[PDB]
Amino acid sequence: STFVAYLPDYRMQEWARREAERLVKYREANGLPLMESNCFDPNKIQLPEDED
Amino acid sequence: MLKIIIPTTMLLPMTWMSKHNMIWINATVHSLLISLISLSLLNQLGENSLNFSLTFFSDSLSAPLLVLTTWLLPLMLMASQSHLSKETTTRKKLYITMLILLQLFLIMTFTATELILFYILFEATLVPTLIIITRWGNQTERLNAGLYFLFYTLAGSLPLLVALVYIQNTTGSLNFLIIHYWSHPLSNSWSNIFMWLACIMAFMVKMPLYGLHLWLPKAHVEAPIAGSMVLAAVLLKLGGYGMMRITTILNPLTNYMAYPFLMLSMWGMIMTSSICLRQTDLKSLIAYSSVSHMALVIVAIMIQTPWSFMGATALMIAHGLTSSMLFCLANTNYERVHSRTMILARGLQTLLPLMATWWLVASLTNLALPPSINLIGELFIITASFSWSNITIILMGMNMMITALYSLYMLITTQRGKYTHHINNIKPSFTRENALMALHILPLLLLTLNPKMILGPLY
Amino acid sequence: AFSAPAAYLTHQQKVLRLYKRALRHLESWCVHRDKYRYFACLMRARFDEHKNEKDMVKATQLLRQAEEEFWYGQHPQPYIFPESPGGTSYERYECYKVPEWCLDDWHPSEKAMYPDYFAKREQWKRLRRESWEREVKQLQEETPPGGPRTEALPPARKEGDLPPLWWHIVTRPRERPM
Amino acid sequence: PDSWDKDVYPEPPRRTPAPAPQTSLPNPVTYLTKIFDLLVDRPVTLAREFIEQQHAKNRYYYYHREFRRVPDITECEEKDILCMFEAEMQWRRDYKVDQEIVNIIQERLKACQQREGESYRQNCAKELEQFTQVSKAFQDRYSDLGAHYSARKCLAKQKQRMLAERKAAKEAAAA
Amino acid sequence: IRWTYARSANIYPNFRPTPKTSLLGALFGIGPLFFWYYVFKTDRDKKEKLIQEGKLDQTFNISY
Amino acid sequence: MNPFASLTLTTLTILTIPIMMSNSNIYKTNLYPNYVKTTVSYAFTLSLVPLLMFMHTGQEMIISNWHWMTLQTVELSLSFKMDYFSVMFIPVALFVTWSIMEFSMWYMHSDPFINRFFKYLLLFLITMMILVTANNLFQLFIGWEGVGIMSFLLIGWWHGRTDANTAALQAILYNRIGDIGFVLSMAWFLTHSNAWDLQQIFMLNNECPNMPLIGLLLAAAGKSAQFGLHPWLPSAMEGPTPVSALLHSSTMVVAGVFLLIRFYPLMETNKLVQTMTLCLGAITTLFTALCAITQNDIKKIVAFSTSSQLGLMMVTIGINQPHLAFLHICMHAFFKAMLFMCSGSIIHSLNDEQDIRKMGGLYKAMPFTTTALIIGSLALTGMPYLTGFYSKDLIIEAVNMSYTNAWALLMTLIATSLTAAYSTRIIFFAFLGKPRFPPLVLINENNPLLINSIKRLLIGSIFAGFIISNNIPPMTVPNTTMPLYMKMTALIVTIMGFMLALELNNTTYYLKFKYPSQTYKFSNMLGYYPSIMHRLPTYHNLSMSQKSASSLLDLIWLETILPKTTSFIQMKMSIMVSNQKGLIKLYFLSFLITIMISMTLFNYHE
Amino acid sequence: NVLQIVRDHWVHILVPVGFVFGCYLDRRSDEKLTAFRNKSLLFKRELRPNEEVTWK
Ligand SMILES: CCCCCCCCCCCCCCCCC[C@@H](O)O[C@H](CO[C@H](O)CCCCCCCCCCCCCCC)COP(=O)(O)OCC[N+](C)(C)C
Ligand SMILES: CCCCCCCCCCCCCCCCC[C@@H](O)O[C@H](CO[C@H](O)CCCCCCCCCCCCCCC)COP(=O)(O)OCC[N+](C)(C)C
Ligand SMILES: CCCCCCCC/C=C/CCCCCCCC(=O)OC[C@H](COP(=O)(O)OCCN)OC(=O)CCCCCCC/C=C/CCCCCCCC
Ligand SMILES: CCCCCCCC/C=C\CCCCCCCC(=O)O[C@H](COC(=O)CCCCCCC/C=C/CCCCCCCC)COP(=O)(O)OCCN
Repeated sequence: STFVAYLPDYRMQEWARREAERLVKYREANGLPLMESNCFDPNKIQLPEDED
Repeated sequence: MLKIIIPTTMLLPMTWMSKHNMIWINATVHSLLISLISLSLLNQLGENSLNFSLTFFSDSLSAPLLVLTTWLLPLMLMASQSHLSKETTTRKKLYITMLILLQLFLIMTFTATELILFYILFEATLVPTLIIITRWGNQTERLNAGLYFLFYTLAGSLPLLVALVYIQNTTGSLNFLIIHYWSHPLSNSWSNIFMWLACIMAFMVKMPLYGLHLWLPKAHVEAPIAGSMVLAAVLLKLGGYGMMRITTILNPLTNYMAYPFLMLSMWGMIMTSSICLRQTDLKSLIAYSSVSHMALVIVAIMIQTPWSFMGATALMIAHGLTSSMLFCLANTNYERVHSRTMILARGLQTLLPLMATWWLVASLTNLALPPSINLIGELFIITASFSWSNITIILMGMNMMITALYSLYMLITTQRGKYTHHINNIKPSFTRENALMALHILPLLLLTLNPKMILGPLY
Repeated sequence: AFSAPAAYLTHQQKVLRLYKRALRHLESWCVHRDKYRYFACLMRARFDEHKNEKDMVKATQLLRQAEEEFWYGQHPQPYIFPESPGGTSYERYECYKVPEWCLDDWHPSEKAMYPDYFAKREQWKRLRRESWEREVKQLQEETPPGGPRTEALPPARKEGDLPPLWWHIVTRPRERPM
Repeated sequence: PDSWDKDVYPEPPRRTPAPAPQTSLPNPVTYLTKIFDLLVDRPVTLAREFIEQQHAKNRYYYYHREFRRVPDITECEEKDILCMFEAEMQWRRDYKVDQEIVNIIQERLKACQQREGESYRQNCAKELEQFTQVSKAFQDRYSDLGAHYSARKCLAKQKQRMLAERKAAKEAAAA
Repeated sequence: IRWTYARSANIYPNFRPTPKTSLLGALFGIGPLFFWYYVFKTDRDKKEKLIQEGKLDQTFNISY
Repeated sequence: MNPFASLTLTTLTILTIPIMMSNSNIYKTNLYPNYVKTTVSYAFTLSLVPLLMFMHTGQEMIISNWHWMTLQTVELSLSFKMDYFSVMFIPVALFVTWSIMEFSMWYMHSDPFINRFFKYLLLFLITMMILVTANNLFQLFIGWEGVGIMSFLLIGWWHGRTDANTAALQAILYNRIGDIGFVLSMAWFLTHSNAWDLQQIFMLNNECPNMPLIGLLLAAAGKSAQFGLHPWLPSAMEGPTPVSALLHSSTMVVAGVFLLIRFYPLMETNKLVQTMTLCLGAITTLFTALCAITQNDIKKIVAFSTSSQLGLMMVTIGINQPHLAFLHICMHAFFKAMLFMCSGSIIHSLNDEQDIRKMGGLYKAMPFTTTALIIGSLALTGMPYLTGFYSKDLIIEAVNMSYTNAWALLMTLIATSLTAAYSTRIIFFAFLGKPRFPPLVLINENNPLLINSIKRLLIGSIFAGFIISNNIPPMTVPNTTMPLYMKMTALIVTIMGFMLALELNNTTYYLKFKYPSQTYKFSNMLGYYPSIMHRLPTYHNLSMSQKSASSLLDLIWLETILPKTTSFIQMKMSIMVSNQKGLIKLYFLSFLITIMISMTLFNYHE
Repeated sequence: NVLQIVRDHWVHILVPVGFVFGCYLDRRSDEKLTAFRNKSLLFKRELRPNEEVTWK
């Protein structure tokens, strides 16, 4: 139980919290949206050209 | 994964070359040591599974299951050595050998990289279990139970074999990583419908799904105590683990192929819980309870959400601990009075107080008292099901009530009232039995402090 | 509780039991002592009115319609003595009653305390062991060939005999065992 | 204190009034506060002073891990397993960071609702709007993926949404 | 022993397929399954075609 | 750091120390009950300080000290809400528990497991504190189920008695039905508001729909024993009297009401659930009051009084007066615990007799018990300038002057009269008249434990209403303008109840006898609700559970379809295949048939 | 003294020895999968002035 209680943070939750802190600071320091509804860059996507 | 596996194999000649009066001591010590070493698989990377080699890998889904297996072996040894005292040295070594081979097959099955190896080990677990049931089973009915356990399982698993070799012919691989990264949708055709059924029915019969569950009361009731312990704690979870792995190649068909299995599992949840209310046998009651719990797990896996997968993992682990504890508790009384009937011995709290405390705690975790991990799993599954459809709460709500009812019914019938006047051979509890109960219970309570460990990959 | 029951109740026993039940339910209705005493005397009189009836049929019909009246007019919540089968203390001390055979499983360190009690218990056990066979033989002697007919047991009849089947009647736990 | 960034976890200037006694009666709260101070807060402070004296003697640090930016799943060709692997690991790390962003915003919302007392419905509107924007974005990116989610399924969801939006804008331009 | 045997093991040897047994079995066995299938399928079809309409109030529903 | 948080947490922390010492040497001695009592009294005196801080500056706080687990976008933390409700309910509950533990040290003196009994009481107190201070729904559920299980264990204290086991399982069953709604609320709040904490739930629900509120209402109805799920509270009088005095009269029973008070910001935005809550409360108060006036067991009468007061708390929640409802919970604790302790002293003096028909003139034989029970009866009936008066008279005033269901208002008034009548019945029957108990008089109330505990709750029942009412900020816009008749409505109704009950009780001295009215039989047998609802559904469920699920499906048809059919078919085919007579003539003849078939239905096909 | 107690307790080395041998075989198995060591786009690094491999 002691060994399991002191297992190192390999699941990277502290890292993720610090990363989110950096991102939030930078994004509302610049007036940018906190999150974008697009996960991937729309300039790297090539949709089929015609839809009808 | 080799570090865990070789010592387990070593256990085999260590018990075959031990003195006649030291087999239990040696096996228990080194089983516990193996369990400690295994404890180190709980460190998980996060984004991906730990791939030790081409053949073996461990997951956050996998790590909890392996630790439970390795921990269950010494408990089975403690529970067995009482009723096996009259046995010859060679037959005791054979029994321990069966248990060790079962542990070895189980560890490999959970960590195999590809499906064909998983299938072979998942099927190899049948032989030691069958031998244990039919050779060391107390009753005449054990032979029938063995046949039911074998045939129900093979009738599901052979179509799975055909489906797997077909899938490797069409895809080129059965390695789970390649299977995941190169996943493509399953069209809606009769061929794909039957491929889905052949991929699902083996794990359904392992769970067991309601209506294909008749083998379980027979096999779990007619088995010796260690056989029952491993059948309820670990062997039921093969179906859940296999289903969680296999449902990655089945999308988007699961969206509507899951309807009949969801209906069966919810209504049969209600059905098996109600059955537990009118049961004259005490092992029969614990078996049907296991069925009811696994119905919940089937629902969670079929609806395919992150919360449902987390709840399913937690419920599998918690059920494995609680069900083993309940079987051991029933076996102590059976050892006293040599009958399984529940109303034979009554008012046992007056004669055995600490065992009554163990009974109360096991009954409280069976009805999922907060903040135990039984309730964590059940609550997560119930929330996911609510999102799936708000009407599931009625069935879920009803099940919670019936479970409390039969759990406390069992507790009240066996522990309360007045003692049967005629039975006068109820001796004090042995240190072995109390330690067995504590070694079941302490780990469950400890798990509440760190819930994420048993949560799974989705976490 | 202590007496062997009979195959049936006589008309007289039924009448006495109805008398007692009617009196108790009337006391439940008539809370105060004087008013209950008045109506209980009126009850006794109404009961004595048919005391010397010789026609069994009409006596039976009187008993039957009296039972119907009692059922319609009974108290829905009659007084019960606290340790009686409906009382609030009925089986309260059953959790404290431990059978005496448990004392043989005690650890020797537990019996080291209380040496005199356990010496006297060994005496009692010797007595039972040396009486058992005479008890069995006597019961076989005094019993008809077609098995016993009632639940009645005979007393001891010889010099140092004990009444057969006495151990679990004599060694009851207690009614306030702790 | 200065341990955490007050820009990510902000709070208002914390206006508190001055005591204005109106009676000759002694205030038992302030006397109890002096008693508590000199029985509890001073021994605890001394213990912490000693602990931090022992801490300063042996000072060591750890470093936040930094991860490069590798190509995402859009620029991986269909059966290239190594590009797919690295893209999927990157997408998973980004998913974790987005969960933590939503967590930070939810913490702000909760702290505001507690702090503003009876005036939370008007005084926490900006926190509520911020949460709404973040929640909408997070929902578009990851909702309905299901268990067994992946970067490819997130990309397919985005592409379906982009097609619908493009077609809607095109038929709005004909209006 | 007679009670427990009659309640468990003697039941199947004394079973006959009868109009009553068959009708009761069909009813209590498959009736509820189809009832619940109809209920859940109807509810989920309503909800899905409601989502297709852009009409469900799904704001804040990130966890599922 | 601010003291407020440290003291509020230490108050709950020190209560766990006698539980930690349960395995220690102290437990095996006769000093353990006094030790637990002293611990609880120290906890009470410590919780008095944060109450002073709040009453001075209105200080409130939430403490999220430990992070338990996080599921993607949801964070679960051990968090404590230390608002007005927590800091006001903690000292009241600790005070009542202190009095009842001092009482137990006398009442339960000859119990051989008094240490376990004290441990059990403490376990209940800890779980109730958890329930009350919880800031998210998971912690509140922990406290919920914890008090449920402690109730189960304490009702079935004398576990050799079958009726105790029945009553314990009944409490569990009714509670489970209520739990269903609790779990429904939890699931809705997580899939819609994405949180379980109170803060986020309040922000994201400005217009709360019906489903989560109806779940919360089902939970409250189960926990507070309202008309659908009421019968378990009177049957919980199977437990020892201290259990009844603390768990079933003044503390655990108010949890459902407290749950609805914790969520009042959401309920004030929904008039349907308010109507439902008000109607449920109105029927419950009237019905319980009606059942109480014909009961002969003293504990049953006080339990039905408790059910009636809980119904009143629910009606005042229904008229959108959450703060007023909370005040009654605090006020009612004092005098209802005192009433139970008085009944217990009577029962112990009269050789464990509980039927009032065998209690005679105790007004002189038990003077202090009589004084205390009279003062408690006057507080229960809303006598002016008493603890009962601030809480109940304001509630009747607010129910009179709001846009409310008319039937609910009428039922509330009739119940207010019923309260006076049952109180009158207990006093007239138990304390006035001539003795009706057996002749060996063992009456003796000269024990300092009993006197001190009852005197403590007596001072409470006299002054707490005034002090508490004057020491809290006003959360309610007071009703200043109402007609005089309306103002005197509670008083007029109470005096009517007094007079009519006393008249119908005085008429029992007369030497005249009549058979009971059908309304009497309805009142005494509890509306026949336990006679029917405890036999019909239970019979049908257990019968279908054996006949249909177990036998018809598992043992017969599921056997018939899959395994028995397989066995039968393979057995038939084996008999057909293997029963050959061994004559080569027959075998060879078949070979000819086979040869002809192959060269025609196989050889003509290429 | 130790002869016969070795002869009756030598079985207590089998499982620890198997554990050591399994650790060894796991290391040997790792030694077969070094095709991308210091070659991934995410972790590729410049070797220190004296180190030979980024992991063993
Ligand atoms: C009978 C007498 C009773 C009275 C006496 C009672 C005495 C007190 C009992 C109560 C003790 C309460 C302790 C509360 C927990 C405190 C410590 C807790 O927080 O540790 C948890 C951790 O608990 C462990 O994780 C438990 C792990 C599970 C133990 C398993 C045992 C080995 C396996 C056995 C077989 C298992 C089979 C099933 C496997 C699935 C969580 O730690 P965490 O908040 O993070 O720590 C933050 C700082 N860290 C991370 C640096 C430490
Ligand atoms: C006791 C416990 C046992 C275990 C439970 C096993 C459950 C297995 C049930 C399988 C679930 C559904 C199977 C297939 C899904 C739909 C079935 C069919 O009825 O749906 C319609 C199919 O239409 C008709 O119904 C054709 C099927 C009817 C013939 C099947 C006989 C069913 C009778 C029930 C026998 C019981 C089977 C289980 C034996 C124990 C849909 O219309 P359609 O869009 O056109 O077809 C879709 C397929 N396409 C796309 C390729 C065209
Ligand atoms: C909403 C989901 C659930 C709704 C309820 C569905 C039906 C529930 C049926 C329960 C079946 C359980 C069967 C096995 C129970 C065990 C046997 C048993 O308990 O025996 C009965 C036992 C003994 O009887 P006593 O009178 O107490 O004995 C005293 C003298 N000896 O008493 C009981 O516990 C029976 C309890 C059954 C309750 C059923 C009635 C409840 C109906 C509730 C409907 C109203 C809901 C409330 C609405 C509130 C407003 C929103
Ligand atoms: C203990 C009781 C368990 C019983 C389990 C029984 C059900 C198992 C699931 C179905 C079993 C057979 C499935 C076949 C294996 C999958 C192989 C596959 O997917 O190939 C299909 C072939 O699909 C089939 O041929 C399957 C047809 C069925 C043949 C055997 C019928 C057996 C009974 C079927 C219904 C029972 C299944 C559900 C019963 C569950 C148990 C009650 C498509 O390949 P192609 O031929 O190339 O077609 C496209 C190119 N033209």
